[PDB]
Amino acid sequence: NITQPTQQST
Amino acid sequence: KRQQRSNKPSSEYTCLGHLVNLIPGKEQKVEITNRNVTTIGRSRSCDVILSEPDISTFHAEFHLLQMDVDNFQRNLINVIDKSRNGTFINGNRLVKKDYILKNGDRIVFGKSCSFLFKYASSSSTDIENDDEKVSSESRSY
Repeated sequence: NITQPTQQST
Repeated sequence: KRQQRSNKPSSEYTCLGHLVNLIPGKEQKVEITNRNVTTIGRSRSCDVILSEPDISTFHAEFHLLQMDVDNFQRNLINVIDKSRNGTFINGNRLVKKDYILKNGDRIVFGKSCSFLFKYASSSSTDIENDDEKVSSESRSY
């Protein structure tokens, strides 16, 4: 199970 | 010949608490086990996997502990924020690295994701045949 790491928000 | 031995995966420990996602278009219920540690984010390995396209993998960690005293069982929950995206608990921003969460506590992860925590114990009952008498301070109306 490979999920996208953390990201930025608005 | 086979290609699988021993047991690597681990889930469905022991029921204790749950997480309710408050959505204006639906709702989501999560199961919390006595894993001592609970992961919340996008990572499938985590405990609770939200539905946000930008949900932090390590967003936050929840400590699930169960202890028996006197006769009943007292469970306590601790909130830990790695500090990166933005986690709000009880409608307020978290600053300390050791917040204590209890039954009936609203939690917000990220900014929109809002859910309430409550202990499951075993099996709740209806209020059809369950009267509440005043003696141990239950109500005030």
